[PDB]
Amino acid sequence: LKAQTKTEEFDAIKIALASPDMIRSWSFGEVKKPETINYRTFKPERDGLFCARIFGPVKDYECLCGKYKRLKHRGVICEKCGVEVTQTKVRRERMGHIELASPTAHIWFLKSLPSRIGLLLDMPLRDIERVLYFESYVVIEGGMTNLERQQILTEEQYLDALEEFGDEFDAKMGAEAIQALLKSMDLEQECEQLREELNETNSETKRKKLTKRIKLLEAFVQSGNKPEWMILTVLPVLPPDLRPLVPLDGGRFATSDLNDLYRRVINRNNRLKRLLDLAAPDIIVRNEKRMLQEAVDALLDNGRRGRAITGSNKRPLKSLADMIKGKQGRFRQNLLGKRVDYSGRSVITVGPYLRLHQCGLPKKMALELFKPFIYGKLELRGLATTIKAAKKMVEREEAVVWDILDEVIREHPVLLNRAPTLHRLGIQAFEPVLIEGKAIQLHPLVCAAYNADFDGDQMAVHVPLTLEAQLEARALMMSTNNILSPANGEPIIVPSQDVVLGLYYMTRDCVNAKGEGMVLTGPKEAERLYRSGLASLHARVKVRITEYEKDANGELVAKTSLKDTTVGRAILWMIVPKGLPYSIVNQALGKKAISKMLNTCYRILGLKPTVIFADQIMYTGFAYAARSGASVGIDDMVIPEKKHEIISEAEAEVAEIQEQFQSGLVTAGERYNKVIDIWAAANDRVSKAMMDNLQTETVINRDGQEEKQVSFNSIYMMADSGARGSAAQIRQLAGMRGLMAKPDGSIIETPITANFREGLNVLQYFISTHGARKGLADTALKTANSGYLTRRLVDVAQDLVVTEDDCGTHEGIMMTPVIEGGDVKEPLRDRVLGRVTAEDVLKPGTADILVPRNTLLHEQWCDLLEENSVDAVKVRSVVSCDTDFGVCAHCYGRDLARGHIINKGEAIGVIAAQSIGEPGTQLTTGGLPRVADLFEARRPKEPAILAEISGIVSFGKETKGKRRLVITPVDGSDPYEEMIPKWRQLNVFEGERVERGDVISDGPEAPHDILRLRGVHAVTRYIVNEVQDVYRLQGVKINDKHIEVIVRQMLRKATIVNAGSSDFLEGEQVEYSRVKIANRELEANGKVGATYSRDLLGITKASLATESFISAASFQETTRVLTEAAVAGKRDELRGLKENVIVGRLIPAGTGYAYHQDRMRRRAAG
Amino acid sequence: TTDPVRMYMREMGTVELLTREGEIDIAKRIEDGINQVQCSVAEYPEAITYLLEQYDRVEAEEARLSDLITGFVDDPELAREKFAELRAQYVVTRDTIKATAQEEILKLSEVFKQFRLVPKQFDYLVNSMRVMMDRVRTQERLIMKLCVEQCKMPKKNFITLFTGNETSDTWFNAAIAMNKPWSEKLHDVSEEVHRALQKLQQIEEETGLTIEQVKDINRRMSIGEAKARRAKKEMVEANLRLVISIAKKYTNRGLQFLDLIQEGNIGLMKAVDKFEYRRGYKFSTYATWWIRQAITRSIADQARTIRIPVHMIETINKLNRISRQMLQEMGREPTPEELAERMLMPEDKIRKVLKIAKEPISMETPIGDDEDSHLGDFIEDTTLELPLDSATTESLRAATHDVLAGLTAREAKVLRMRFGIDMNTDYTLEEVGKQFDVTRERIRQIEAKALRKLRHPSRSEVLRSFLD
Amino acid sequence: TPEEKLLRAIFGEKASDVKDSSLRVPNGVSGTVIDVQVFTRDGVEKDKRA
Ligand SMILES: [Mg+2]
Ligand SMILES: [Zn+2]
Ligand SMILES: [Zn+2]
Repeated sequence: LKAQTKTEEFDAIKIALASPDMIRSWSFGEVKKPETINYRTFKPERDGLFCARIFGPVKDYECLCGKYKRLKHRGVICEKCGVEVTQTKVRRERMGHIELASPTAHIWFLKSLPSRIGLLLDMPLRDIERVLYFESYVVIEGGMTNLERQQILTEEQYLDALEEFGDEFDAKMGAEAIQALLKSMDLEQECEQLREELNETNSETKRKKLTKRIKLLEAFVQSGNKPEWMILTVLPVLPPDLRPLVPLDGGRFATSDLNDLYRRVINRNNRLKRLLDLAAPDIIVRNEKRMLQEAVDALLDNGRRGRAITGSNKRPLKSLADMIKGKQGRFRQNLLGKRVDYSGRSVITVGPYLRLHQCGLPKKMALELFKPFIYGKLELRGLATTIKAAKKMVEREEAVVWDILDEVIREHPVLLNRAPTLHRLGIQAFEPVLIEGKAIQLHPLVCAAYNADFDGDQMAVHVPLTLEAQLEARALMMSTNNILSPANGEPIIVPSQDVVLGLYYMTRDCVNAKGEGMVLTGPKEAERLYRSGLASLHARVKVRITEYEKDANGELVAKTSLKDTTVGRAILWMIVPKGLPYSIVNQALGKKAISKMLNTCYRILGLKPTVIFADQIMYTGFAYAARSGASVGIDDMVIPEKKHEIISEAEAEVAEIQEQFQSGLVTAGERYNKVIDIWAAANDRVSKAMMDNLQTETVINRDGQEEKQVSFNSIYMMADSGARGSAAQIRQLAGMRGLMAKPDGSIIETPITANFREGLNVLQYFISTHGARKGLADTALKTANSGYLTRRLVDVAQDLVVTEDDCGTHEGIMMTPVIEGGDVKEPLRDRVLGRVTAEDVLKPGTADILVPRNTLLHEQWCDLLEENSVDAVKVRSVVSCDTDFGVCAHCYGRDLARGHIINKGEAIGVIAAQSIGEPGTQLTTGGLPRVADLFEARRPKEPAILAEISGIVSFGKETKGKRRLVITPVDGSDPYEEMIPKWRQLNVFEGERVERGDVISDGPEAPHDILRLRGVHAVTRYIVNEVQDVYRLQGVKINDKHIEVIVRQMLRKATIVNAGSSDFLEGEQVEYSRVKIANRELEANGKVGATYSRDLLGITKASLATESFISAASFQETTRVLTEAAVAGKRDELRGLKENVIVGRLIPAGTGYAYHQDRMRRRAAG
Repeated sequence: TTDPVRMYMREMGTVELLTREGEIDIAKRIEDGINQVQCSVAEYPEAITYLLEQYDRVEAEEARLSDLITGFVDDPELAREKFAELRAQYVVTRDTIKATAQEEILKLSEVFKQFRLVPKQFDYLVNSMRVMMDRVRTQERLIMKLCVEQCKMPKKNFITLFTGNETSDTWFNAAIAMNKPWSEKLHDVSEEVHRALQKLQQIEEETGLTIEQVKDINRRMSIGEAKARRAKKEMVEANLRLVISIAKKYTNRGLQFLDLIQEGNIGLMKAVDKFEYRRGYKFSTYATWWIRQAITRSIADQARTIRIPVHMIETINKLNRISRQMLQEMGREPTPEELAERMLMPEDKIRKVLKIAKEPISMETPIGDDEDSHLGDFIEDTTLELPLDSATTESLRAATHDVLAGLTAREAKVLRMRFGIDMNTDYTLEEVGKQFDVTRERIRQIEAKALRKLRHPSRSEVLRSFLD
Repeated sequence: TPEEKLLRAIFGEKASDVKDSSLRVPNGVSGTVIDVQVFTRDGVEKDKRA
């Protein structure tokens, strides 16, 4: 079969230098004139920047002169003025060129930081410019006379050398010279010479530059680029419509800046041509050549020399490099981010009646959004004669169209989005419910995932047009299909505030209430007792209940008994489906327990029952909360009776310590700490006074004198249930609030003795202001900081996706409880949950396999491990996975919005970065910058040092600025001696043996060491445990998985040590390398396989290296990326996410993973 | 420091300003140089005979007097009789070549030197000479390379019998029998050399000069040309400072500084070309007008994004002038029609002229928020077609195509013919008559019923909804 | 185009040489007109209403 010669569907892309003839291929004519439009008839002047002959017809299918106006005539080139009549779209396509008199340097290859022309010729930059400006002569192909090949000469010297040697010596100046140098250059011969010299001399200064240059040369040879192409003969002109002159209102015109630039390049060029036929003196044509050089530079990339300014406007005109460039790099898919049809937006409201899978949609919005569907549906059933009549119908808003819209809305999900999108839950699919009014209604249970308050936040709607988008939205992005945070398996649909206050007030008990002590057959007549007003919602009562336990084999057992409970719990039991025990609702049902209810329900009955369950909880919560009549009055906040007295006693302490400072018994500094300390203790006292009083002071009577239970006071119920408020905020309401801090960071020794229930005076409020302003500032700044972190994170991971099924390695990390100094700052069950065992684990006895080799550990397995005393489990991690260019699902884990093991093809990198980034707002060394330091690997300020090698060590030489430490291994060779400055207090015992990786001093240690000395598993454990400390100290739950994938991307690269295939010190992919020595281990050389050393690269550094240049061209510096790629002729195969988004095809993951796979195998095949 | 403004000022500053005496020296040199080429042109027979053959075309109405001579030293009658003089001196000198000729060949030049040629004509002559010398060089290098390189003969002995002859067979056929080591080798290539000698000896027939003189003449010409350019260049290099001083006036007129001084430099080049020192006009103030002329004349043409004719530019300037005084003179500013009476023209043209005179605004002008929103981002495409429309076009085809299948095959054909429906162009009702063989009014009747059949609704309810 | 020409032929409508730029009330906003102003270039005849 024949491959093709026309439009099929391309794969990859290639980039390289452009030949003058290659540039001429694109050009459909030479622009010979600066003229744009005629100035009266606005038609394009022929042979000008805007030309119908060269580029294209002004109007669709019509000749310029007007001879052929008929749509039939198409391939006709008009005989008067040649214009092939074709759609005006081709004026946006066809390019052009300009033939330059003198050669010209391409600014991108001259001024790029590693100047390409400079290091290709092994010539300095300042010299090349000195030659380009005609400020000196340079030798070329010197022959055997007096002179170096690249030597630079002056006026007299060139003259003297010419009198001495007339011929067999040649020198030029200007652009023609550099082009002559590059053309004469034979790269192959230069390569050979450079290889020998590398071997001979050993110096870091020499061979660093040496190896860099040799790589460039051999790359450039294989590239196919010929050095001459760095000097421009022909200059392409951009199609006219991409820099349009289009008219405006009032008859004014507006045009792109490129024209002003392009115009210039023509004129000077043309002038130079004229100046050749006039035989001008050297001093002029040289100046003209320089001017042409300056003009071309300004066109390509402006700002690397003079920053030329546009006509009549100070602002420098934007050039082609600035069109690609920007913030950041390519706006074509940078923030922000292109406009999209079939969308809308508005303020959002509640709609508690909604099921969790739907949302209220404004009528008008749905009409304008589905307009084409409505048109198509109207004439399918025949309610509209034709599409026009259908338009007129919906534009008339005839009553009949509303029913057709209910049809097209029914099964057709819509996408909802909020402003700060962080994790994937920022967009969720809902079923449209037609709603009168202009406001969007959003299911309350989802308000947690969006972080959307109702204080006027707006949301955007998107219509999923194609069928695949409907099924993607329904089966992936649907609300009910993500009920669980991807960061941790806990439900993110957890009831928020009003609902949880309802259930708290529902299952609670007072001491004596209507119906106390009686007995009822079942919840049905329990509700009947309550609703009729006979029995109180909370009263201790025995009722017969039937609970269920599925503890049989896939089978629901039933058992009935008399449970001691309240009326509310009895009524609530009606909601709990089937196999859940009554024990879960028999408690007080706070916000914490009410979440684990939904969680257990999900981990037991599955998905579907949990959804309907969640809905019911919301509905019953709102209803019963409304019945409860909860409110907040001014008398709901009870101040301690002893407050003023505590203040007075605390006031005596300060006057006691003050008297000690007047008499000098205590120093000034000691005083400050002292006074501040007594006030702090006082705050705790008032806090723990009002807390006792507020919490238990309801003191009530059942048949006797008194008794006391937890208070039914409104504000306490709010804080206790978990709805809203906390001991800190409550403490500010009743007890005194804090000790504020003056701007410099000190804390004022006269705290705020009043609170919000009382008045704050002038001073207290003024002092409070700083805390407020720093809070708002800190949050608004930490918000921005958080976002930036997620950027770096998604940049360094991204393309990481689950690819293989099982890589099949026994390798993994040891998962133990965090066990910090006390008992269990976090258990083992949470660390190992949802992960897979590396190898079978023992009972205390053995030949008894509890968990068999690699098995997903679910709730039953974790409880079975807890029954037994097992303290340690080794677990497979994404960092040790043997699969190259991805992670095997067997090594990852189950975690998802669903409880099943991770699917094949889900993109884990994005969700990992998102899971880490979203909570970063709540963080505050210590804080979010501490996290950033960790992921960046940065060596600390005053680091420790670890023993390089095991064996007995001692101190050697003397004080030069380092007092050397000499290590003596038992069997092995001694020679390691490290230079340690001795003015840093040591730890390591001068007479003791230290294992490699021991403590030779104190202070933090660089993770580079821990990777190098202790090993990969050690450093990954260090990162995860340290970063998890920061988040968990703030109360953020993030599973260790995501952190582990970030770590794997950090160590992606390693530096070879030995040889036998590739170069010695090259940093290179451990995927590539390991796959290369595993391929080399057999066949090839018997084993020549080379040893490497795993490396630790910071996230921002490791993200720098990416095979695809289109991806790199996005977030990095565009110019450098494009040049550095363009010289080597690098061929981008796509294969990644970022690049495919730019080019606009299916992402090689998720739904698209099937396609790319099917395409990837078709490639490199027959 | 780059910034080409600097590398010019410092590059030109080396050339030392000319003394008032030095100018005349260079100008004297110029006179010598050109007159050398003029005399060298006067010494070419074909240059004369060509001029003769050209004037014979002028009197035959095959050309015009303006395309040949610019006048002599010191009218159709005067031209005719002067050319007769040239022709007269030509026809004597031609036959006297039988040694003594030189005295008359010298006089033929003198009359010919009175003719001031049109620059176009003169260039073609010199070109013909240099092209003729290329024609001579072709044969010179052929006969040389066919001996030295091919047949292995030294150049040392090759030039002995060449100089002075290089035509007859004295060198070719009489030097091969000399029995030198290079002698017997010349026979192999003889066939190829002697046949190529035709054009070599033919040049002396056409041009009427032996290969001897042919080198000398245009060599002297070459020297003069070189001297000319040498002196003229020299003058220009001295006067760059004047150009710099003049261009400093036109800075903000909308062209770059170096653009100005370069166009002005071109003016100075022309100034040297047309300068005659015998008139006593200082070279500074003579070049100033030309340089100043070049600057302004250049600024008018290329300095705008929309090129405007000169009178338009001057008109615009004239308006500014009035607006200046009248701004404060009137205390407000002249009304849009105020400057109109002051200006000559129809005076309503102020609006039109004032509009096209405006310079277009940069499409990258940032507007608002400082955000990447730029003026160009807000300009919608008006040449596109909305899909909600395109959809109705594709439907209307199916519509008219459906309703045209509801009629008789001839009504469908006749209506598809009378309009461009699925066919190239459309056909006049007379054309339709010729295609159907039943012609004129007959066909027209059918059309009515066709339109009539779609008019009264069964058909009509579907097609009526397209008009709004 | 051909079929538009047939359409006008059947319904006999003369397609105007002037296109309609008239200002019409934005979609959805509804109110009462409380005032009207007409500014005219000097020299163009003010219409009736003006
Ligand atoms: Mg808000
Ligand atoms: Zn034409
Ligand atoms: Zn794996």
